[PDB]
Amino acid sequence: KSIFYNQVGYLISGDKRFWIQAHEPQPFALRTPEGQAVFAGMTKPVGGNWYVGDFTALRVPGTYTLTVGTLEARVVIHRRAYRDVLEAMLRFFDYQLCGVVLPEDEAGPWAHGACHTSDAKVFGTERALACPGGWHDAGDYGKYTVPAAKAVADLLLAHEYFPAALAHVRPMRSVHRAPHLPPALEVAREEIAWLLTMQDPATGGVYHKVTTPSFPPLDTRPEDDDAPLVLSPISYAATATFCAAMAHAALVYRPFDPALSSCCADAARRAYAWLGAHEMQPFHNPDGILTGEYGDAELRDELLWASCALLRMTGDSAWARVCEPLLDLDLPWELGWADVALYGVMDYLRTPRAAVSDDVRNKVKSRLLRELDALAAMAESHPFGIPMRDDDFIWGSNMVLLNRAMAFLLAEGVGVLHPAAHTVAQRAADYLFGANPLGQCYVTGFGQRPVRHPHHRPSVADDVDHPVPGMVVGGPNRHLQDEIARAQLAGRPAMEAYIDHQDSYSTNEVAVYWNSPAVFVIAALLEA
Ligand SMILES: [Ca+2]
Ligand SMILES: [Ca+2]
Ligand SMILES: [Zn+2]
Repeated sequence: KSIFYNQVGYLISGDKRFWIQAHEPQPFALRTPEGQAVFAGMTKPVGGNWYVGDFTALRVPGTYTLTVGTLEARVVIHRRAYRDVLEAMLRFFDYQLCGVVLPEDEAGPWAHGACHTSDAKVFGTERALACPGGWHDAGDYGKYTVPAAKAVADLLLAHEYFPAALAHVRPMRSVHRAPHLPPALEVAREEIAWLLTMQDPATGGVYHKVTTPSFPPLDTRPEDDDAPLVLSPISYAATATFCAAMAHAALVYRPFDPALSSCCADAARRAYAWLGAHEMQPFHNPDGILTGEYGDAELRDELLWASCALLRMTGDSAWARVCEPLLDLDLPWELGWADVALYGVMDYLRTPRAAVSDDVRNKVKSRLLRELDALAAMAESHPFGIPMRDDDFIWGSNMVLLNRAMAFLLAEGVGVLHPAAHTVAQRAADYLFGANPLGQCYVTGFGQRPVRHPHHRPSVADDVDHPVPGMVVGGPNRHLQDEIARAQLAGRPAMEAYIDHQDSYSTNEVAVYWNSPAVFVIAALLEA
């Protein structure tokens, strides 16, 4: 028996919900710490085990004691409830920084020295080049181009959608170059910078990843990882995904860093030149390389995104000839890392409408709305109001949820205003912060049941008891895709297929592209 709620808190002007397992309505009260009832209501069935208590009408800020039946809970209402968790979600990218000293005054207990500072050998050859900076991808120390592109795209979109909300947030500012950019762009730049080093000059092609041949033990501190670095071969996926991220960066950084902006635009055009002279061949790990593959068989949604990004970057109507036939395809319109068509949809919809066929544009917006309707229909049959169903609870189910909430919010910028856009965004935050069958807050160092044991090298390696805060875990994975999950979570419903265990990498790992949609969604909720 337990009350299920958003354990970070609620916005004064936001919807306020709690969940309980019950088979009957039942009264509830919210109280000041001294015990005085301030709000009273009745619970409502959402089926089957689940009942819901709505306390949206309570607009007074403060800490409240929520009581229903014989259960009690600590509830926080604040005009800016999600500020701290937002900062921490953004600061995570700075905690992931490679090849740069993280001082104790910024990083606290999780401070460390500049790691992976050696040059990397181009696979097969005897050449070696520096690819320093950027982010450790996930629980490991690999730096992969494809998932990196999603991470930067999300942070750039977050800045240009919700700059005011991100302004209240502070990164590891002293680690970064001065003058200091807005928090989202400041963080994203390190990664845009690492990444420009990943492009082969005299080809324009981009190396798929820079990793050690295999994973170090879960014990390895960032700077005890002294295995040689290798650059896996140039891939179509990495090149096209690089092209779209750089063309995106070229636009956004224009008023902040003209030199970076111009450098990214030229890098994007060179990458697209490579795509036109090469074959859409899926990446596979070369022999001897055992790290994260980030493979993918479909590369048309990558070409789509790369084409639409250059369409918006240039405003040149000539790009629409390439983009629009690709937008017709029955590709899933998703937000990566493998299926990136929706990013292309967004750059095309945000392109000035004069440089674009208005007939195709209406079809694209019509398909987007119909989808949003499909996601809305899922949300209204789910007890927790999230656009999910059992089969969606796969590896990184939290990202699946966050991307879908992001899709509702992105669409508001292109004239597609779905009525459920903001309740879904709130329900997504609630679920992520504890409103789920496990009562589990899926972010490290937050809520009343925080993630304690993430599959995260620096968190496992250190003698620090608490993990790096602000890390969003993958979430419930029905496919039980690691030994711990198999032995422990067999036969439980999809939403309970999670264990806070450090060896459960398929349910409890972190990722740079799992934090990036979280930053977008939380920044959306903060900006009213
Ligand atoms: Ca793809
Ligand atoms: Ca620790
Ligand atoms: Zn490193």
